[PDB]
Amino acid sequence: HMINKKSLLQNLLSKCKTTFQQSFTNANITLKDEKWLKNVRTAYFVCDHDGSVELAYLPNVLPKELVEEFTEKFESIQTGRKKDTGYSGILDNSMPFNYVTADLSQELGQYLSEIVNPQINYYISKLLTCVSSRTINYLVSLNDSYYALNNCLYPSTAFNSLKPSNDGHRIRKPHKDNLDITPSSLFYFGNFQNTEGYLELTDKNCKVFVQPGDVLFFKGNEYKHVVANITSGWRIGLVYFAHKGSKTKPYYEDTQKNSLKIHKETK
DNA sequence: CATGCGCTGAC
DNA sequence: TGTCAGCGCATG
Ligand SMILES: O=C(O)CCC(=O)C(=O)O
Ligand SMILES: [Mn+2]
Repeated sequence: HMINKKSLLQNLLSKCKTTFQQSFTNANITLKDEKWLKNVRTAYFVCDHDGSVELAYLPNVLPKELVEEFTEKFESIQTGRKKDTGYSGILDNSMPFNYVTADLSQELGQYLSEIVNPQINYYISKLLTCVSSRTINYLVSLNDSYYALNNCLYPSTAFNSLKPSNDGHRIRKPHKDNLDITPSSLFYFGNFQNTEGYLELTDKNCKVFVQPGDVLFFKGNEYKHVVANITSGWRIGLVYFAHKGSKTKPYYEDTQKNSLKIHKETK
């Protein structure tokens, strides 16, 4: 009727250590209803009474060369972009169907889908096979086309470019991601200080200090969250997520406006 | 740079 | 016969 924290953490760390081939020191774990650590600089897990992981933070899982390489390219592409966000894969937003994102054909989407996602997906696989099996079991039940389009288990990738003193960015405003049917997987890039650009869970009073190469697995639909400002550097991050629509709404294999016309005549 | 089409939880 | 801001995406 109640899981003991000591044993569960021993198991999660054991599986993580063998899969990621690195030891996570000073790891901690807390039930979702309990008091959460105010500051997380090390491996961290939260869960419900049943023991399913609703949050997992693994520091520095990505290899240095990989993080550095993707950072230089991201910043290069983003310089030639206006908006501070981008999306690859599919989106159902504001439509009763899943559509291919506009960025996919652009330089950013091409980079994410063809180069980045295939490599990151392996680390997403490492991650889910450790902390949450139900998530990966669910993701593979989706349409074959999504996996092909985004070259990932997640149908959708969000690209967030946060420069200093930008308070207008959607990640700077406390929110839940309410269309999420599963916990998202987050990866960080760029360069910023470890006292800044942290992810704060507002209602849990918990600050996760995230750094390039770190991974964060958590439910955005349940736990309200916000990202702190940076005074220097450049904070770039990738969010792999799945909207409810991906399972429910139909898919016309085209962009938003085109998929809409097709939707009408489909009747 | 404001408006139209369109969805949806949070209130 | 509830309102509305907001991981889209244009058009002028
Ligand atoms: O950047 C982060 O750490 C969180 C971003 C996020 O929650 C989002 O993109 O909706
Ligand atoms: Mn979010």
